Amino acid sequence: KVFGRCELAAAMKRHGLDNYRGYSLGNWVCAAKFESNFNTQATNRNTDGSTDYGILQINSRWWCNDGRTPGSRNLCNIPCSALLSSDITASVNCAKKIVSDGNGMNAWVAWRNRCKGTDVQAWIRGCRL
Ligand SMILES: [Cl-]
Ligand SMILES: [Cl-]
Ligand SMILES: [Cl-]
Ligand SMILES: [Cl-]
Ligand SMILES: [Cl-]
Ligand SMILES: [Cl-]
Ligand SMILES: [Cl-]
Ligand SMILES: [Cl-]
Ligand code: NA
Repeated sequence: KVFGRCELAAAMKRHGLDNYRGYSLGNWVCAAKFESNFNTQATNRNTDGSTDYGILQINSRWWCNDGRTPGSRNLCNIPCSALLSSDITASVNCAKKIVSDGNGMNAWVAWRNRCKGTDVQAWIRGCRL
């Protein structure tokens, strides 16, 4: 599923991501934009052989199991495929665990490079939330 900007904002808010670990909703929408362009089915292979999955491009090296990332962990205890669903629940619950692990949203490289320090509020501007 390819989300609209305000549509994703609303789904994110409903699943408790808004100001989770102090990160306003705009941060999460901006990260989703540049990680997946709002596409729940986005996948991308990393050089090390791991793969990033879903609207927030969660990586198989640590967070989910895809059966082909030798020596990886599955800290969110989910198949990586579950992160590709039109329902964002699994991606949200995993993101909550990721953003809590010490480095905040810097875990998402696109967020650090393209969202951090910017007017993230622009991403939820105009949305009926
Ligand atoms: Cl947009
Ligand atoms: Cl915001
Ligand atoms: Cl394969
Ligand atoms: Cl594996
Ligand atoms: Cl594990
Ligand atoms: Cl699995
Ligand atoms: Cl949803
Ligand atoms: Cl933080
Ligand atoms: Na894994």
